[PDB]
Amino acid sequence: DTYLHETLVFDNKLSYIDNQRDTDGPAILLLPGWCHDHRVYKYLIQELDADFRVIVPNWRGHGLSPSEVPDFGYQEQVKDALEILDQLGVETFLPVSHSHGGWVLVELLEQAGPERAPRGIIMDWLMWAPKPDFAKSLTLLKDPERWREGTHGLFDVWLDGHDEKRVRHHLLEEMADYGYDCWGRSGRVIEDAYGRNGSPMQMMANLTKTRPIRHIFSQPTEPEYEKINSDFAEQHPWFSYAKLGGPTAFPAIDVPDRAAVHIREFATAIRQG
Ligand SMILES: Cc1[nH]c2ccccc2c(=O)c1O
Ligand SMILES: [K+]
Repeated sequence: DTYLHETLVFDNKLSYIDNQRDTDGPAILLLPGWCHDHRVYKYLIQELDADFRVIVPNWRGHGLSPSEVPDFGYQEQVKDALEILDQLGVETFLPVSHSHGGWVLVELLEQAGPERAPRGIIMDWLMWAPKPDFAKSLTLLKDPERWREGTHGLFDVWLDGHDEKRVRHHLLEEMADYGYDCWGRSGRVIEDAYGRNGSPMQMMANLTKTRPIRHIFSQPTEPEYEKINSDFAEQHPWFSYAKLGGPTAFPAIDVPDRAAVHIREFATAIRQG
């Protein structure tokens, strides 16, 4: 895109999107998951471009030119993101994550605190601890002999039987340059995050300062999954959710207008106190 930059962040050259829009805060900080980059957000960036400053960091070894890097996890993703924000002179921001980018978002909320990061939106992020199929996928990602098979199994799940042209392009073309260095790492980091924090829901509830967080998701589509979101929301005044009804696990791509209205809602709320 026109908006793509690169800067040195501690030891690493990281790319990032910044539309440099001069306007009222908060900045919208779109956070990628593992082994993809800002390209996942291109449609969402267009929905928001005009009214908001939009920043998208890419993680170590991530970007248009993936590279091998030393092992790191979500704690480092958080430090990386804040340093980029510091370099840009961004104070207040609304973080928005995709899938396991949520580990970065929640830890970012903790580290940045409620004045800098008063709310967050998490998109399509498995709220319960891994079921057998996903646990199996993580096991495959970690295997140097079966990692690609692992990614293919996830692509099947994420597409959910749909010939969704834009999401297919993202998975098959826009993730194609990522190798075992990333996918193995993602398997280890995500597996460790669940192991260490229990679940995304446990981690959020354990925040020192709880804050408005909304989970917007299209998948999984089963009633049992909606129920754990409804139950969590019943218990925690600060949590909400919305089932977006898109075909794939990538609503930022396949229902960008819907993702956008939820983001605008939270940004509008922040602007009113
Ligand atoms: C972009 C992205 N990357 C991942 C890497 C490993 C395991 C799960 C994920 C995931 O769910 C997701 O959406
Ligand atoms: K609630």
